[PDB]
Amino acid sequence: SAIIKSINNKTSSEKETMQLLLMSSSILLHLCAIISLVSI
Amino acid sequence: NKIKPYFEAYFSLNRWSV
Amino acid sequence: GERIWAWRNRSENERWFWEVFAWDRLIFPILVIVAWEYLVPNHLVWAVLAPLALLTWMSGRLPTPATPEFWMLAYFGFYRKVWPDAAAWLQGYVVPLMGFA
Amino acid sequence: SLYFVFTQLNQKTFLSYWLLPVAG
Amino acid sequence: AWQQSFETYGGKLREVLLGQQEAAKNVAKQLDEGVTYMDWTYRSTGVDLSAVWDPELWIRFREAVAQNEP
Amino acid sequence: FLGWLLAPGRLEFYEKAACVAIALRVLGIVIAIST
Amino acid sequence: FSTITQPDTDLIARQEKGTLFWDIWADFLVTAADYYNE
Amino acid sequence: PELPLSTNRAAGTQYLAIGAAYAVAAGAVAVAALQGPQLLLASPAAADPWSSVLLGCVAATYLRAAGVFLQLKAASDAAELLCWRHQRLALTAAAYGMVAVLTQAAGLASPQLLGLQLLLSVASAAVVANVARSAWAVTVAGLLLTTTIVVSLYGLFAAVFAPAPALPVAVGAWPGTAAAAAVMDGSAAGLRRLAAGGLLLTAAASHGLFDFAGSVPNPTIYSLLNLGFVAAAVLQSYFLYIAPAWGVNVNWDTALWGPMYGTAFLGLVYGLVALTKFDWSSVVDAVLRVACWFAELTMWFWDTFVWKFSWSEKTRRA
Amino acid sequence: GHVARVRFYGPEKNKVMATTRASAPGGERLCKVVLPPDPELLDHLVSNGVVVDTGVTEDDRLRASLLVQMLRYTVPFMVISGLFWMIHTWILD
Ligand SMILES: CC(C)CCC[C@@H](C)[C@H]1CC[C@H]2[C@@H]3CC=C4C[C@@H](OC(=O)CCC(=O)O)CC[C@]4(C)[C@H]3CC[C@]12C
Repeated sequence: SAIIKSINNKTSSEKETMQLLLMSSSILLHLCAIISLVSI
Repeated sequence: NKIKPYFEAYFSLNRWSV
Repeated sequence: GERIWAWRNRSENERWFWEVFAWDRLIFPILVIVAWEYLVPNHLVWAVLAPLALLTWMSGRLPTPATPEFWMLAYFGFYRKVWPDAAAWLQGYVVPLMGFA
Repeated sequence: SLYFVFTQLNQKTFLSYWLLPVAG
Repeated sequence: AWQQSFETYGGKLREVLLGQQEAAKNVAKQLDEGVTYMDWTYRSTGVDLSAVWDPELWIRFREAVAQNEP
Repeated sequence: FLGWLLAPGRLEFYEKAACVAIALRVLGIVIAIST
Repeated sequence: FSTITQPDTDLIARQEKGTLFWDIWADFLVTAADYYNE
Repeated sequence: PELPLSTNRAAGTQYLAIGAAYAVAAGAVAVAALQGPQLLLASPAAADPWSSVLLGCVAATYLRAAGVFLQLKAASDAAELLCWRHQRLALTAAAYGMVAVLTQAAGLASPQLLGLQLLLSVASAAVVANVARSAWAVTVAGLLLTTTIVVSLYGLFAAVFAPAPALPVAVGAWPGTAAAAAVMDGSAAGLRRLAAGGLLLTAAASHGLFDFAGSVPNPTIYSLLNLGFVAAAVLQSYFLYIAPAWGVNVNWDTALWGPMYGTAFLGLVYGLVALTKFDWSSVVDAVLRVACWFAELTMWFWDTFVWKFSWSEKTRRA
Repeated sequence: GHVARVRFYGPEKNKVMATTRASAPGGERLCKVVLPPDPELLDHLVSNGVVVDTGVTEDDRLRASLLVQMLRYTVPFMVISGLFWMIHTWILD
């Protein structure tokens, strides 16, 4: 909540863009980590 | 030196997509 | 079913575009180059030299002025990372040799 | 005699994806 | 053969070093201060090596190689 | 990282593996000169 | 899917050392045999 | 309407005679810069070393001018002043004398200046008028020369359009003698115009050589003027290289020593372009060499400290 | 007055290396100190004739740190692989 509160508070339909960016970045980070691991 | 031939050629594909 | 048959016969180009071209050869390389140049401090070994090596290793061919990769690298990397400083360098080191100061 | 278009960048590996979340 | 190169370059390097002896002992301090705290690496390369580098371990290694007490 | 890498259990595993490795190398060369 | 079904260490080792054992040494062996010639 | 042998020999005598006169004048102003600057003047402020230095630079430009006239002769062997480029170079040799009399009309500092350069330039002017009536009735080398063109023409456009700069007063510097807190003299404006005229003559010479050897008609004759185009230039620099030794100040003024050092170094660099013969694709080869070396460095750095190439790349057969 | 120099090192400059004069117990030594947030130390340092030295402090912070952090994350895998490779191939080839 503090996370979402911060990205809502600091940075015309902009908050939705920031939130979608955050969720996509996080999911992609976890998936990239797993694929890079099993690539050994 | 995997990359060298790409410069040596100069100083001197997922067939499922088609 | 009949409607899907008629619609498949008239949209082969758009189909191949959206399935094979949209991401892999249009959006992903743009995103990758812009992302790399957003990180990667404003030197030349990082903004121009290593990008070329990695691009040729990945794509399997060198970026020449005939390709969009060379021009994207040139503009973003060179013009917005090393030029605003190498400009001052040449304006303070090589232009005095010639006539106009 | 080709066109003015990019190449694939991921027919060899996947590491390039590591660049999108990080920048994000 | 390596000893043949040592015995060849030693006399040349000794005289060249004894010649100046004024920058050859401040180049020493500059090099040692740069190798102790790797605080030059960011603008040189782009990798700020000072965050994983340990000065105290290096100083201890220098003392243990200069006084031969491991 | 190093305190975890050089833990006693990992140390003993490294030692046993290296022992069997040198053993099999010298035994293979013994049977290979014996040909 | 396609990453976790690549050959692992065992199969890669088998591949490269079998290719050094079969198609460089044994072909030299065949040339030697039918030059010199259970 | 070709050029019969009469016109050929007449232009030959014209060009050879005036070029030999130019060469004798170049030697004479060379030994003038050797001994003293007031050899050519009558004004009292000619006890200054920078006057003799500029005198030697006009001597080098007169060496170049004698070379230009002798290569006019050298082209006059095959009757080759009917190509439109040779016509334009004759027209620029005319505008040379025209802007020279223009510069002395803006100010004339020596009767010897009048005598010498009026002799040469009015002879050239009558000659070029008559030969124009005669003709009318019928790689990094390029970058080098065209940059010398631009720099010399800008030096002219900034030297012949302004009366003079002003020397800083250096407030409180010996309020009596020592020439401080004064104005620049009428013994240096004509000096500036002479420098500008030499710079223009070598500018037109470079334009002629550039648009002539753009095929790099004579590809090898300029080897003579090659001498004149380079040696003196280097010699020029030598003068300026001894300029800090004489203690002459070149950093304060703009329109005098800027193009001096520029064109001198550019002449040495043309000696380089003829010395190592850059193919215009060899420096590109050095670019490729350093790019290949750095690529081999970054591939090693990657495979050693970031991620193994055996891990990143896909393997097959299973 | 028994220290000659202090040099603030570290990516956040909280540790200082201190040089002990000959007038110190034990001669010359190089000693590292981690300091508390004490807003009175700088005056005490200068007004006793100590040569203070500071780093270059690399203003960017998230461009100075990116590549070194990538290395911090990727190098352990290389160390583990190199160690195991040494034992399991450099011996029983
Ligand atoms: C719906 C949104 C996402 C926009 C979609 C844009 C694409 C349909 C565009 C973007 C880039 C275009 C390409 C960019 C450059 C060229 C070269 C250019 O070549 C020609 O002019 C060929 C002329 C001929 O021989 O007929 C035009 C085709 C092509 C492949 C373009 C085809 C259409 C593309 C894929």
